[PDB]
Amino acid sequence: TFVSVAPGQTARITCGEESLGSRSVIWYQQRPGQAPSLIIYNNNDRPSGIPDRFSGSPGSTFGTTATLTITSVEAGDEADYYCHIWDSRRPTNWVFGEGTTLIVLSQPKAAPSVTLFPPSSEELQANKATLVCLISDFYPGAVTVAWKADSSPVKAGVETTTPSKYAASSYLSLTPEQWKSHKSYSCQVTHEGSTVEKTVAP
Amino acid sequence: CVTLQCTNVTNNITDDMRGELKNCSFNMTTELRDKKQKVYSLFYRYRLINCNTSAITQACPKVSFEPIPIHYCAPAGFAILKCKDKKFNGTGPCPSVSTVQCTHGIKPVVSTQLLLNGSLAEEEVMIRSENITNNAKNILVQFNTPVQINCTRPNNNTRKSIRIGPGQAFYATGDIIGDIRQAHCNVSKATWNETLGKVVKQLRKHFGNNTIIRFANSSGGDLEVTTHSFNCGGEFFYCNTSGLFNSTWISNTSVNDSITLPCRIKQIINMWQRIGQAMYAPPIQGVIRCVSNITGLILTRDGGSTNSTTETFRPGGGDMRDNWRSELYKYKVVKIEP
Amino acid sequence: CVTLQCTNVTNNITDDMRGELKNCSFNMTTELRDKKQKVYSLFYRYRLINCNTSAITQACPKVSFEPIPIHYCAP
Amino acid sequence: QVHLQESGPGLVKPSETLSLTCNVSGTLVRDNYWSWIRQPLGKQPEWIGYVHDSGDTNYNPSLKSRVHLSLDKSKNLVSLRLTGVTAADSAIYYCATTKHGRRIYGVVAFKEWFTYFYMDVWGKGTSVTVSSASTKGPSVFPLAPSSGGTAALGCLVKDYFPEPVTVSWNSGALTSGVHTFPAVLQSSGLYSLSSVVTVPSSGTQTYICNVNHKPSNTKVDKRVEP
Ligand SMILES: *[C@@H]1O[C@H](CO)[C@@H](O[C@@H]2O[C@H](CO)[C@@H](O[C@@H]3O[C@H](CO[C@H]4O[C@H](CO)[C@@H](O)[C@H](O[C@H]5O[C@H](CO)[C@@H](O)[C@H](O)[C@@H]5O[C@H]5O[C@H](CO)[C@@H](O)[C@H](O)[C@@H]5O)[C@@H]4O)[C@@H](O)[C@H](O[C@H]4O[C@H](CO)[C@@H](O)[C@H](O)[C@@H]4O[C@H]4O[C@H](CO)[C@@H](O)[C@H](O)[C@@H]4O[C@H]4O[C@H](CO)[C@@H](O)[C@H](O)[C@@H]4O)[C@@H]3O)[C@H](O)[C@H]2NC(C)=O)[C@H](O)[C@H]1NC(C)=O
Ligand SMILES: *[C@@H]1O[C@H](CO)[C@@H](O[C@@H]2O[C@H](CO)[C@@H](O[C@@H]3O[C@H](CO[C@H]4O[C@H](CO[C@H]5O[C@H](CO)[C@@H](O)[C@H](O)[C@@H]5O)[C@@H](O)[C@H](O[C@H]5O[C@H](CO)[C@@H](O)[C@H](O)[C@@H]5O)[C@@H]4O)[C@@H](O)[C@H](O[C@H]4O[C@H](CO)[C@@H](O)[C@H](O)[C@@H]4O)[C@@H]3O)[C@H](O)[C@H]2NC(C)=O)[C@H](O)[C@H]1NC(C)=O
Ligand SMILES: *[C@@H]1O[C@H](CO)[C@@H](O[C@@H]2O[C@H](CO)[C@@H](O[C@@H]3O[C@H](CO[C@H]4O[C@H](CO[C@H]5O[C@H](CO)[C@@H](O)[C@H](O)[C@@H]5O)[C@@H](O)[C@H](O[C@H]5O[C@H](CO)[C@@H](O)[C@H](O)[C@@H]5O)[C@@H]4O)[C@@H](O)[C@H](O[C@H]4O[C@H](CO)[C@@H](O)[C@H](O)[C@@H]4O)[C@@H]3O)[C@H](O)[C@H]2NC(C)=O)[C@H](O)[C@H]1NC(C)=O
Ligand SMILES: *[C@@H]1O[C@H](CO)[C@@H](O[C@@H]2O[C@H](CO)[C@@H](O[C@@H]3O[C@H](CO[C@H]4O[C@H](CO[C@H]5O[C@H](CO)[C@@H](O)[C@H](O)[C@@H]5O)[C@@H](O)[C@H](O[C@H]5O[C@H](CO)[C@@H](O)[C@H](O)[C@@H]5O)[C@@H]4O)[C@@H](O)[C@H](O[C@H]4O[C@H](CO)[C@@H](O)[C@H](O)[C@@H]4O)[C@@H]3O)[C@H](O)[C@H]2NC(C)=O)[C@H](O)[C@H]1NC(C)=O
Ligand SMILES: *[C@@H]1O[C@H](CO)[C@@H](O[C@@H]2O[C@H](CO)[C@@H](O[C@@H]3O[C@H](CO[C@H]4O[C@H](CO[C@H]5O[C@H](CO)[C@@H](O)[C@H](O)[C@@H]5O)[C@@H](O)[C@H](O[C@H]5O[C@H](CO)[C@@H](O)[C@H](O)[C@@H]5O)[C@@H]4O)[C@@H](O)[C@H](O[C@H]4O[C@H](CO)[C@@H](O)[C@H](O)[C@@H]4O)[C@@H]3O)[C@H](O)[C@H]2NC(C)=O)[C@H](O)[C@H]1NC(C)=O
Ligand SMILES: *[C@@H]1O[C@H](CO)[C@@H](O[C@@H]2O[C@H](CO)[C@@H](O[C@@H]3O[C@H](CO[C@H]4O[C@H](CO[C@H]5O[C@H](CO)[C@@H](O)[C@H](O)[C@@H]5O)[C@@H](O)[C@H](O[C@H]5O[C@H](CO)[C@@H](O)[C@H](O)[C@@H]5O)[C@@H]4O)[C@@H](O)[C@H](O[C@H]4O[C@H](CO)[C@@H](O)[C@H](O)[C@@H]4O)[C@@H]3O)[C@H](O)[C@H]2NC(C)=O)[C@H](O)[C@H]1NC(C)=O
Ligand SMILES: *[C@@H]1O[C@H](CO)[C@@H](O)[C@H](O)[C@H]1NC(C)=O
Ligand SMILES: *[C@@H]1O[C@H](CO)[C@@H](O)[C@H](O)[C@H]1NC(C)=O
Ligand SMILES: *[C@@H]1O[C@H](CO)[C@@H](O)[C@H](O)[C@H]1NC(C)=O
Ligand SMILES: *[C@@H]1O[C@H](CO)[C@@H](O)[C@H](O)[C@H]1NC(C)=O
Ligand SMILES: *[C@@H]1O[C@H](CO)[C@@H](O)[C@H](O)[C@H]1NC(C)=O
Ligand SMILES: *[C@@H]1O[C@H](CO)[C@@H](O)[C@H](O)[C@H]1NC(C)=O
Ligand SMILES: *[C@@H]1O[C@H](CO)[C@@H](O)[C@H](O)[C@H]1NC(C)=O
Ligand SMILES: *[C@@H]1O[C@H](CO)[C@@H](O)[C@H](O)[C@H]1NC(C)=O
Repeated sequence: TFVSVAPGQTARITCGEESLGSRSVIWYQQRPGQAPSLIIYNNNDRPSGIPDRFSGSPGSTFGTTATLTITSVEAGDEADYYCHIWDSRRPTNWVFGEGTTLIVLSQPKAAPSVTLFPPSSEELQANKATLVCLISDFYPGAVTVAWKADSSPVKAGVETTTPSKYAASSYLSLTPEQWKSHKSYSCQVTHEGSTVEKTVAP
Repeated sequence: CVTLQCTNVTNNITDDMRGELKNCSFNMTTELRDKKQKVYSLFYRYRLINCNTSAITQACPKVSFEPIPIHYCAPAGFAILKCKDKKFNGTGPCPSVSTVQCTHGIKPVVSTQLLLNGSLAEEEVMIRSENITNNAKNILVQFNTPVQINCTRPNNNTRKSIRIGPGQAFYATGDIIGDIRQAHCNVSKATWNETLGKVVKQLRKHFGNNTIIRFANSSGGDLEVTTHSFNCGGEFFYCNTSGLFNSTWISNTSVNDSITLPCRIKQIINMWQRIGQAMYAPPIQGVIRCVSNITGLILTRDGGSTNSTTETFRPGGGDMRDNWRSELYKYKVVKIEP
Repeated sequence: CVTLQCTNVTNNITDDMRGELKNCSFNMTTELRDKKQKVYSLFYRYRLINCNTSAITQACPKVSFEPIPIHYCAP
Repeated sequence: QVHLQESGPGLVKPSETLSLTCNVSGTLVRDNYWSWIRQPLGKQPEWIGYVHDSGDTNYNPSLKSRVHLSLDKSKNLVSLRLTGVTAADSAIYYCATTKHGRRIYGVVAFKEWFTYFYMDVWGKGTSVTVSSASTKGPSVFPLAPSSGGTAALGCLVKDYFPEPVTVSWNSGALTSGVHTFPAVLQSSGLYSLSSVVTVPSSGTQTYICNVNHKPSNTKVDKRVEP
């Protein structure tokens, strides 16, 4: 899942099933492009190099979920976080709990440039068609992209990049007759509360 | 009680534990004619299995079960003689007879092997037997001092009494969790050290002149006979009793850690004769510890030889009347005439 | 007392009377094992409804209920 | 410093055996528990198993019949083999050092005692893709300019395998206005990417994209015209 927080504030992340028996929960921190790295063991113990901003919820009250709390959050804390649960009434867990992405909202307000290209004549001559939606110069790096055929949502053929250092791309694969059939197709980019749309037609 | 659709909470396993306690699913007449609803049921001891040919279920909205002091008095024109002699041979010479109208108040403690609560000896430890030669006769060993026994059963059950129908009154136990180990207990040993030493002392100053005394566990039988079957408030506890009887006492001379005993809670007990089984159906709450004073021993002797150069003693009991003789030992109702 | 298959004698209506008394149809264990017969039933107060968690039915062949003078004396 | 470095083939065909090595420095392998862990793209980590020279060793039950873990004391390394691989086994694989802890209560709570493991040192990881492609060359198409006085302009690099592809403009004499997007891995298991430039709309300079795909020895120069 996702958890967003402002710098200096407190983040909380929930992971794993509700407790049944006595618990030892392990927490790991994994930065983008890096190997997983740890955070906590034995519910609230920290290894060398980990500050006391990071704390884990006791392996305690039955029927509750393990939580990792990070106080005074900084941008360096932005990462994926995973738990590994040891519960006296459950089998060894060989899969870590589902991860949570921590977003630290440090900066506002850059708006994306969008450009929308129709299929090229050459591609059409190759009996293929691709709509190309280029998205750039935006921050933060969260957008969602949707495509429309006339007014109808596209259910297939859409491939969209995760943005990086932001820029992102979306491609709609169509047949030439699909392309020629409809009045228009639209690329809709959703960014920071607003949605920018561009349209293209034969 | 017909058939039970039970399952187990074990998703990985060692020691082939199975379970004494099971949380189960059922089909239950609620209201009207022939409707059912899915209902939780717990059985203390997979499908079927039921009960054997009788089941009374106690439960009830307002009840409990803790022994209450009951005094026994003599009527009009009657007295009760009372031997206040500290050293009584049980069949025998008693110098001080008194006459009370009413007893001090006796508590109805239902247990085997040990007396819990009960009364202590005024002077020293006193051993008592109806026939010291006959090994089939019980030996009520009364203590001048209590050996501790703290019993914590931290098993948890949440009370749900569904009143769905007029004639029907159903409970629902087996909610929540906590993974309690069975039901647990302890006996505290320092007392048990001195007391057992002194007991083999009394034994060797009575019938046992020169003999090494050994204590093996229960010889076998019904769960009420093999374990120290007692109650912590209406549930029937059964305790592995090897921890109490596993010491060989050397005739030559005498010879912080506490003894921890494994116990089990039962709902289905067999009262009376076989007229019916009795169930305390909704054990309410959880984490219930009963601290008790070990006031006793009921023993039966293992008939041995004299070539063994040792005497073996085993826990016996069963007829609670023996427990009352162990309590009603200083009362005999008598009547007066001119 | 399980469920009652009741109807009303109102074929035209004012004041939304419904009824305190209802003449109803039922399914009743008569003799043997699991046979029924259609039976009249009245309820003083549509389907179901029954009774709430107890019903003793007095009836009886020879009874009635009129207060009878009872004297209280000292021993 | 304790330091682990994983190595492997990078690419494995379906049904083949994956063989990975974890080179260890700063400690001796006999003196640690070692755990292999795997983590697929976009997913949470999935462990693999732990091994110790003592024989105190255990494998993820779901992988039980296919996995083998070993320690090599002479070379100071830890090894993994995984047989009969499929696309489901594609992931980043990590070698780690696994520490053991116990939750211990009063004897009244003996049934609730248990041991737990935590992975305290990780390698950088080795990427394992189980796919079936020997090679595939890209198809390159121009993205024609059409429309601030400025227009965008590009090249589409479609359906190649594996990564990477390099794209330049005018042999390198155009690096500004240039944006080469990261490739998308399609459901076909092929990659595609695009590169764009922003130029003044006014018929001077010529615009050519140069695409090179080294794994397939493919180089294509594509002129992009209105
Ligand atoms: C039947 O007979 C048998 C023997 O034959 C007896 O068996 C005993 O059973 C009891 C009941 O459970 C046992 O008690 C548990 O013991 C656990 C292990 O304790 C050992 O290791 C601990 C270190 O963790 C050590 O401290 C203990 O020694 C201490 O006590 C002795 C005296 O007994 C003393 O001499 C020492 O100096 C120690 O005292 C220190 O520590 C104390 C706290 O433990 C302080 O109060 C004291 O000031 C001093 O600092 C012993 O060597 C132990 O972990 C368990 O404690 C748990 O659970 C308890 C509830 O069951 C709860 O009351 C405690 O607070 C504690 O819970 C906290 O910690 C656990 C994990 O430790 C967490 O999961 C909880 O969430 C909670 O966390 C809080 O504390 C954390 C740590 O401080 C902290 O991180 C967190 O933030 C929270 O604040 C039990 O106490 C006993 O061990 C068994 N005996 C034997 C021989 O094995 C049995 O008694 C007998 N039955 C009867 C009826 O008599
Ligand atoms: C004792 O042992 C027995 C087993 O032998 C076990 O019995 C359980 O009893 C409890 C209580 O009766 C049951 O819990 C309930 O389950 C209800 C059904 O949940 C199932 O289906 C869910 C969706 O069902 C909807 O749609 C389906 C069709 O798809 C339809 O049939 C249903 O009627 C309903 O419309 C499904 O979500 C659920 O699976 C969830 O949980 C599992 C993990 O357990 C997870 O893997 C899934 O991903 C998913 O998250 C399951 O398959 C459920 O509706 C009900 O929930 C409502 O009520 C509770 C409160 O009671 C609320 O908290 C909740 O918000 C809802 O309002 C409830 O959870 C359980 O199903 C029985 N288990 C079995 C095997 O039958 C007891 O657990 C044991 N007791 C102890 C002490 O251990
Ligand atoms: C076995 O099962 C049994 C049940 O059969 C179960 O019994 C529990 O026993 C424990 C310990 O006694 C109880 O824990 C306590 O619960 C107290 C009551 O909590 C309830 O009400 C809370 C608010 O109550 C206030 O206001 C109400 C009126 O609104 C008033 O009646 C109260 O008197 C009080 O003024 C409420 O917040 C709470 O719900 C919380 O938690 C649930 C999840 O459990 C969650 O869903 C809610 O959103 C909410 O977060 C609940 O409804 C509670 O006051 C008390 O907390 C104080 O003490 C603890 C320390 O003991 C402190 O940590 C805490 O900060 C408070 O100071 C405490 O938590 C529990 O209520 C019993 N459960 C039941 C069903 O009765 C055992 O747990 C089980 N045992 C084992 C071994 O597993
Ligand atoms: C054999 O000898 C042993 C002793 O060796 C003795 O063992 C007793 O066993 C019985 C039955 O199980 C116990 O009776 C129960 O006692 C419960 C606990 O009572 C104590 O604590 C009361 C309050 O406790 C609450 O809060 C505390 C924290 O403060 C918490 O720990 C508890 O869990 C609970 O939440 C306290 O009020 C009480 O003291 C009262 O009584 C004394 C006199 O006895 C008086 O001096 C005080 O002023 C006060 O009035 C005590 O300290 C208790 O909760 C429980 O009561 C509930 O259930 C009963 C029905 O069983 C209801 O009638 C009642 O309304 C409640 O719902 C119950 O009374 C007893 O505690 C054990 N005693 C000891 C010392 O362990 C046996 O009595 C002996 N057996 C024989 C043959 O008699
Ligand atoms: C079974 O079905 C039958 C039909 O088959 C049906 O019969 C009804 O029986 C009831 C009870 O007898 C009748 O109810 C009464 O109706 C009276 C007449 O109302 C009509 O005229 C109203 C004005 O009349 C006044 O002025 C005229 C001159 O214009 C004068 O001669 C009259 O004497 C009188 O002074 C008129 O307002 C009314 O229409 C109103 O209601 C309709 C909706 O129903 C609405 O559309 C209109 O806009 C308007 O609001 C109607 O046209 C009426 O006077 C009388 O009301 C008085 O008494 C009641 C108490 O009984 C008070 O509550 C009220 O305040 C007045 O004091 C009463 O309502 C009804 O007329 C019969 N219907 C027909 C079609 O004839 C039964 O309902 C069914 N049930 C049973 C078991 O019989
Ligand atoms: C749920 O599933 C989990 C798995 O997911 C499973 O986990 C098991 O948990 C149990 C309990 O912890 C483990 O049992 C113990 O295993 C110990 C290790 O045994 C292995 O190594 C043995 C030799 O080791 C000795 O020598 C080495 C040097 O080489 C030294 O380092 C060691 O420390 C030790 O001194 C070896 O003999 C053994 O293999 C034997 O058994 C297999 C069949 O199982 C057979 O094929 C072999 O030929 C051989 O006979 C194994 O490889 C072991 O030492 C330990 O035994 C001692 O304690 C027990 C009491 O606990 C005594 O009974 C016994 O006499 C010894 O004193 C114990 O058996 C087990 O290892 C886990 N399984 C795995 C795979 O890790 C659980 O079973 C499931 N249940 C739960 C709830 O967890
Ligand atoms: C109740 O349901 C179970 C299946 O869940 C079935 O086996 C059993 O026969 C049913 N009992 C009744 C009353 O029909
Ligand atoms: C008790 O009485 C019996 C005979 O009835 C005797 O054998 C035994 O020695 C007596 N004990 C004492 C203390 O005299
Ligand atoms: C007691 O039992 C023994 C046999 O065990 C017997 O010899 C003796 O006569 C018995 N005493 C009495 C009073 O019956
Ligand atoms: C239980 O508590 C009593 C005091 O209340 C103590 O004397 C006894 O030693 C305890 N039992 C054990 C086994 O520790
Ligand atoms: C407890 O007693 C039984 C017999 O009643 C015996 O078989 C068992 O070994 C004993 N358990 C322990 C822990 O000694
Ligand atoms: C009793 O203790 C002895 C050692 O003194 C041990 O060999 C034996 O196994 C124990 N018996 C039981 C049943 O606990
Ligand atoms: C058990 O005995 C001791 C003193 O011998 C006392 O402190 C404790 O209260 C006793 N328990 C009971 C039931 O009175
Ligand atoms: C009796 O018949 C009615 C329909 O007339 C039906 O709704 C009801 O279920 C029946 N009752 C029984 C006993 O089957």
